[PDB]
Amino acid sequence: SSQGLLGYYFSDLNFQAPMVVTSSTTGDLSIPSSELSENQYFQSAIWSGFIKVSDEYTFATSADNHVTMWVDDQEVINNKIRLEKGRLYQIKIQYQRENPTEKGLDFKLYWTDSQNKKEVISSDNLQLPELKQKSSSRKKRPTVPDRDNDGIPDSLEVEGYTVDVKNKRTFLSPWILTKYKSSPEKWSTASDPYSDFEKVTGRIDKNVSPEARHPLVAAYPIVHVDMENIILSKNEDQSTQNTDSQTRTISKNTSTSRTHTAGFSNSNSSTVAIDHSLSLAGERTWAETMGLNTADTARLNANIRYVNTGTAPIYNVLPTTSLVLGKNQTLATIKAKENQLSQILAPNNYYPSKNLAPIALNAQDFSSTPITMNYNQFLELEKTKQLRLDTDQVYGNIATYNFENGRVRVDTGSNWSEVLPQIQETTARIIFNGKDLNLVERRIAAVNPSDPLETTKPDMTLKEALKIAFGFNEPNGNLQYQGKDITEFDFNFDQQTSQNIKNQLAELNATNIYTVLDKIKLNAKMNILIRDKRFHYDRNNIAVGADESVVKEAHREVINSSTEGLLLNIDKDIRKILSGYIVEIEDTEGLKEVINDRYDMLNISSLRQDGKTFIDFKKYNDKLPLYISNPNYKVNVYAVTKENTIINPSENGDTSTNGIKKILIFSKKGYEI
Ligand SMILES: [Ca+2]
Ligand SMILES: [Ca+2]
Repeated sequence: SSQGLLGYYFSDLNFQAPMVVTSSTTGDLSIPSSELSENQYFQSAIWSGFIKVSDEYTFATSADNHVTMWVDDQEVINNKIRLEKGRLYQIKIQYQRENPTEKGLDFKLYWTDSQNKKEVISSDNLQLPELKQKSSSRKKRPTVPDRDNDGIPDSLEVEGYTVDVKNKRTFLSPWILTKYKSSPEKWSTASDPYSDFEKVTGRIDKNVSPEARHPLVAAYPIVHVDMENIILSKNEDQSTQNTDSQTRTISKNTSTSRTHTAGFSNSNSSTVAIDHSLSLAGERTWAETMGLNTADTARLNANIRYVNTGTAPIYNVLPTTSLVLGKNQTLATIKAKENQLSQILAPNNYYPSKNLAPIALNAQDFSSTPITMNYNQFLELEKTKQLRLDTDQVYGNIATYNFENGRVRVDTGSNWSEVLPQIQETTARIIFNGKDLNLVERRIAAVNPSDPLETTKPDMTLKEALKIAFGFNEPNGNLQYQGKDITEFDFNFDQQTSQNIKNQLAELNATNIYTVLDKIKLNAKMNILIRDKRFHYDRNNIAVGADESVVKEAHREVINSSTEGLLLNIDKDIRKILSGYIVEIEDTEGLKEVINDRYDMLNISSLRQDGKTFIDFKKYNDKLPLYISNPNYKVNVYAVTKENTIINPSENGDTSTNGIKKILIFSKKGYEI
């Protein structure tokens, strides 16, 4: 159904002005007018492909007077020819007719066998041309200019084309739907493993991201590891003979973010934050809790998933990951067995899938290496409550389209490691956080003025890149991402990119980038980082806070209040930058009673299934509503942002909230509750 002969239909008599490129599954090579105005008249056509059958055959068409046909460079129409089973023969057909009186083309290709049965050639017999960068049994190729052999004529790639689905196939036509342009000299304009033609005609792995079906958007995996929770325990040692002692482990939830530190690194990394909120009774040190003496060792287990935030899937190799304490203390290497993956790792997805159990670093597996820390490393983890996961870019084999059989299959001859460098060298990179404040990278084909091949690509503007790579749209004068104007996001660039864009702005006599996005041209190797302006970002470009005015405004909508808590509607992005809340009762003279007065007791908010947030005053008040002794006392509630969050007791041991920088978000007298 994606298989057959490939046809080019031209409005002129001499194969210069292709109006339609499309394939036919059978010898019926017609395009009726209903699938198509002054240029619906076709004066020439070329069809290309292969035939596979053992007999003497006679070829004929419905217009033999206007046709030349070759079977492997032997002219068969301008004859019984012998064809053998199990063999592939090249087919080329040319058709020319001056001043046709009907629109479209009625054209059929027949053959007659030695029992004199004549019929339109069936689908089982016809195959597409080998539109690849190398020949396979099937070579590549009255020549349509097609310098890169992807199947799209030079002129269309340069001038602009559209693809439309008509019944059961794709018509590729000149632009007068999405307007495509691509390099006529790059089989894959994004330097990825899928051709410009494969992409736009759907002859491609169904798991490739929708946006990466544009020839100007790169299709490649981007993988990091998400750690969901951790369990720490004292290692057994040769000196301790008895193993029957009580459970003394520390179990914590963890939050992991993919990071970016703009920059030039194509490295994968994620940073893990270990929850500091109360989980065990007492206020013990981690050593005290687990009974670690100064000569003991501890180990760590965790649950993880791999995340693919890129645009193409992985099939047979997961990348290797280092788990790192502090700057460079590697605690573990995490690997998966090659060629034994339980599933695909698709774009915008996880491995294992979220409907399945995550992976335990030490699986309930005789050979799993313990993830051990010495005593000083353990104390460092307790202090920092951070780990890092550095993942390589080793992604294995690629599922490619095969023109012989019209199937996509993992090709042991094709490997992501042969493609990534060229993608990185020839594209502009944009990292955007508009999807839930998580950093998502895309790469867009962009000219490199210094590399002659890369100058054969279309100009990529900043506006178009944002539209095609991230789905920005323009409904009514103004570029937007899911309702949010582009002006709600900032632009940051690496040093070279910044100078380039500065010089462009100067050349345009433009002082504001947001009003000339359609005029700013991207170049290969640019790095652009675009972040939601509402937020404060750490050195990893993780959102960790927001200005007080933003935070206050975000808590203005109170549904209900009582001595039990607050019920509010709070934007999802704002919730992401808080560690918790502090509740206080303020008496008439201005003295304050802090109710949950501990750095590990701020986790009092929860998101209900109706999407509203409840801030629970009872949780750390011994399960009791607030006692307000005089109705003129105030109940004050403060938000604590991540960047302001205390994760350890103070140097002198104080576990209270004294001196924590907090933002007042609710204040009402007792009689107002
Ligand atoms: Ca081409
Ligand atoms: Ca091309």
